[PDB]
Amino acid sequence: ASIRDQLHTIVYRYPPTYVLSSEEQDLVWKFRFYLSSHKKALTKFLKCINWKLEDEVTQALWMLANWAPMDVEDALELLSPTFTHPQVRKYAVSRLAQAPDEDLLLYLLQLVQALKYEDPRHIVHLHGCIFNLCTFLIQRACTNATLANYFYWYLSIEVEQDERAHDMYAMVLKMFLKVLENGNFNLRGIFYNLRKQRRFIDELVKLVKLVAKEPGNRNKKTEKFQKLLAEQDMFKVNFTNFEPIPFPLDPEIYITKIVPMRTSLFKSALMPAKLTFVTSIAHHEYAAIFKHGDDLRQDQLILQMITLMDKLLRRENLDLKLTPYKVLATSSKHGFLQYVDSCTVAEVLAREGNIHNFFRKHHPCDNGPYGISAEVMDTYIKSCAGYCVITYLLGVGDRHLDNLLLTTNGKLFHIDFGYILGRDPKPMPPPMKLSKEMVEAMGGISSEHHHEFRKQCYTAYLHLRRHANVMLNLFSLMVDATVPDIALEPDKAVKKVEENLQLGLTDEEAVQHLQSLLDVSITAVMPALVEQIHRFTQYWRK
Amino acid sequence: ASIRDQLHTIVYRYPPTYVLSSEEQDLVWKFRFYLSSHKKALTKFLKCINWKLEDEVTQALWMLANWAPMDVEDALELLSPTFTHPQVRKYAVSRLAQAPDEDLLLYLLQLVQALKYEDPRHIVHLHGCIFPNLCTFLIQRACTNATLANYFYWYLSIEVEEQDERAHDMYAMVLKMFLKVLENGNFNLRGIFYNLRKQRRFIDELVKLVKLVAKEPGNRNKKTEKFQKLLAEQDMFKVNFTNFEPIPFPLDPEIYITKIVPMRTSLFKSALMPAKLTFVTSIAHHEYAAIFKHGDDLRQDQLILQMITLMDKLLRRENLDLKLTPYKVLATSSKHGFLQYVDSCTVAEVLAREGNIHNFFRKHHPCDNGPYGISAEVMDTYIKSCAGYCVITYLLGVGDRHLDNLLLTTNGKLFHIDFGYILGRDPKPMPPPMKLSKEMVEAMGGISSEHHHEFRKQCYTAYLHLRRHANVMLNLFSLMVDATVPDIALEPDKAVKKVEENLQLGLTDEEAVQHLQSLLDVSITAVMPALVEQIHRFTQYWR
Ligand SMILES: C[n+]1cnc(N)c2nc[nH]c21
Ligand SMILES: C[n+]1cnc(N)c2nc[nH]c21
Repeated sequence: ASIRDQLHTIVYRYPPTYVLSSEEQDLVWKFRFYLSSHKKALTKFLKCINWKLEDEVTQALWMLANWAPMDVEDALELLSPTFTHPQVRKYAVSRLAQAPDEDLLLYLLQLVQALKYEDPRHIVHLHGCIFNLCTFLIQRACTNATLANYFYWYLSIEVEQDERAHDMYAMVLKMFLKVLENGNFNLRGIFYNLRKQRRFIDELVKLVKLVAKEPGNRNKKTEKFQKLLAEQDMFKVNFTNFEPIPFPLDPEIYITKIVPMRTSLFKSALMPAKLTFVTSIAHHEYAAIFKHGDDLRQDQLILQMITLMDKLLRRENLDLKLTPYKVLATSSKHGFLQYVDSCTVAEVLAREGNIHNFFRKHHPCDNGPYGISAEVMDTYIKSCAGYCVITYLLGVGDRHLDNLLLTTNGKLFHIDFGYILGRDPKPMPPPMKLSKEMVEAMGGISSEHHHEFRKQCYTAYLHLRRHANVMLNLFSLMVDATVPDIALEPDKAVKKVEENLQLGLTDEEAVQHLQSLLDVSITAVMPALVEQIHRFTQYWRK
Repeated sequence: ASIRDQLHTIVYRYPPTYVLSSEEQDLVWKFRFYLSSHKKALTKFLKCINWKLEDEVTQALWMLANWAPMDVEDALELLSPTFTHPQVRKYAVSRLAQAPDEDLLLYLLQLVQALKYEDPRHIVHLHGCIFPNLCTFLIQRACTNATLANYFYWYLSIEVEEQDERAHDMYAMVLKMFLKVLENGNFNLRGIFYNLRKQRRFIDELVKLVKLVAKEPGNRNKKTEKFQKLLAEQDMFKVNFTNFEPIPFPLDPEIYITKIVPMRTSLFKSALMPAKLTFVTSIAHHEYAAIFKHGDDLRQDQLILQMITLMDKLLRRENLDLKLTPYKVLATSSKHGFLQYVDSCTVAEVLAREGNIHNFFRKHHPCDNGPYGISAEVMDTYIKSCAGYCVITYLLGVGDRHLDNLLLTTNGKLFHIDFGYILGRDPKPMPPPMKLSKEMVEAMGGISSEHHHEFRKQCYTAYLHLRRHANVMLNLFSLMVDATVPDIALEPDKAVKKVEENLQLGLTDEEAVQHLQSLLDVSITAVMPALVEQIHRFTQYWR
């Protein structure tokens, strides 16, 4: 029938997550033989025939083999725990094989997690062989230098009933380094580079340990810091100059040396340092942060997430001017974070009671809406929208004016991500996090900009909804991940992101929903709208 | 061209009211000769022509004669004051003539208002013919049907009683003519005249009695005991109240009276105290009751009721039945009136007599299973009565709503009453733009109910439907510019713009629902105590 097609159109588009109708699950089977139509169908297909054990399986592998080629995201689902079978893993891996390197890089983080899934036998035999997914990751790590660095750092962290999963990761990392040694010139070139990175990290850790060990005023500890860096050959490789190393946090950039005098130390109780590095070429300086206190895996997942969303949005050709900095954690309790010149909002307010005066110093225009360049305002509005919607989907907690930073450009971003998926020290939300100052920085509900802001939020939300599947699959693979917040309710953890997505709603409904949350959050923050609500309560009483 | 049609379809649906048309009328004209596509087009076509060239008028006139015939609702615009010219007005009347009596009756109230616009010399000449076109039309029809005669008579009578000076004389002449046509006419015309005479005499005695009751010192009970005695006292008055010669009730000509039961008569709580009455019906003793108010001008409440009745009619046509109750008012001459009495209990009474609304439905209609041990239909009718009213009071700007002021019925329905404050006039400083007591929201089961969600959904569909049918509502309001309805009279012009603004015709539907959703959200948050606290916590989070 022609109508059944609309109901099929329904199933291929709607879920990445359906359990629904393990009775209808075979109606698809009946029309699929002809409607091996397009890519998406196949993932849905595999979910049901597999439940029954045996003769259908052999028929299904043929069916799959002949099926229109799968998109990559299906493959991420195929690598998940749900399907145990090897051929489908093989198929999923051939899809990744088709994927370009940059794509692996984003996905890559989960793929390392994906290794936890079978088969150990595939791992044991490769290991036994020198003394399928794992094999593929290694080969492609060896093809690309940047890829190899990230692969290495992720494995080093996993090795640093989960004891058996550790064991496996250890075997996989060690093989990887061994193939590089046995390597032809370029592999070995990468290998030596990895060894060089590590040595350096270990030296910077040792310096930090010794900086922490002296009790002090913050200034005293910066003074001490500058002296240790300046001081030569007490530390295996001098810090004021060393052989050029490609930054571990960013492979593309090489570093010759740090600069001591430039380094300043952060207000946070456990104190990360800003360091200045020099690029191998043209004496560019790179500024990074080196944090000593906590495991950064959580911050980095969020950052990968943001990156993904921005990418899709830009592929949408909405640039919300998201400013997603790279984060890498070396070990649990050391990491590097990109640094972008920025002022924390609270700082701005101490420096200036208003954000607009703050912009006014940097990009003033006379016919400009407010004494700001029109384009700055637009960029500010967009960055807020993007970030409200992203935090929302991600259910980020603990926002405060120290947490959100502003650039002279107007981009707005969030710095610190200790609380994910709604976890929060405080007892209530708001679900949408906006300072009063930021809404006044928009010029309030009356203003035209604020309306543009709201408008952007909805449309961003609508788009992300469309690419539901990628985010859910990536998360599907963070269950066993060791992010503190996932670990508490891991099973539940995937559902929370999907709840925020509200995929159940038709679009108009979805926009309405987000409008709702916007209204609550804005009214709460503004003092004038709170007073108006009180007059309305007042009205029914008498 | 191909798109031009679309700009024009946009012009045709969107407003009936707009002065918007400026260049558009000139481009539209070129197309008028080629396509009188639609009935709607005719109203749009009419707008451009008359002021300028007189010959231009001849061309437009020929155009209209063969033009796709106008819908009755649009015709009303024509009787409206903005269009002076005699030939178009004749056309409006011809369109009304085709209309069936019931639709004709619903509008009847406005026509009397419209009567003001037709030139008096047209009316003076008709008077001239009898004593030693629309006005003729109203009388001709008023005569053909008794119920129409009755309504026409009461509306005119209210108007006749002492700028106003010229309009009073006009109405008086029309009435005198209508009465002379009936006495003169045949049997039915005479029959109508006789029944009208009975109605008139009956009310007057009814009024004498109410006046005696009011003088008497005492609280309500002392006064009701007194009222009970007078009806029962035969022969104090011209009419004997315990029995009479049957009279068509002014509220329903369809039903005669014949009796009143003194014992059944009560009075209400409200400030000037209306009696209930009962009568027998002319047939098999079935009672009727109505109310009867001694203390103000009902005109405003009747317009509002006409408005609610019509809106309900439109929604039923769509097939939304929100179980509205559009009870009947007529005024008599201002300061008496009647109102149909529907059995109901005011919410405040319901809360005191039974702790909460849920308990109240539960006692009358209890089914252990669903949803609240309250039979489902009742819940559904309560949800629907609720949606229909917030939307309708909101469009109409009904204000001064209180618990004393809404009612329930055993059946579930909710409705309003006593529309003294209209069009955003309020005795208080604020809205809320939507009127929901907490008591009512709890009745729904609060924010997450299938039922509360159901109510919001019902409101949205209702809003959109009314949005589509805006043309009729605006035309009727335009017709009561000169209304002598207090709230409208404060600024006559603003009244029409205010109902229109509430309408949100500019917005796209997706936006319109967002706009309505917004108004509902502030209104419910302020009403519920938990939500206010949630907001306080959110304020607390930041600073
Ligand atoms: C400027 N900046 C950028 N990224 C961070 N993670 C950060 N923390 C403090 N300041 C910061
Ligand atoms: C109780 N009651 C019922 N129906 C009415 N129309 C009315 N008006 C005031 N009170 C009322």
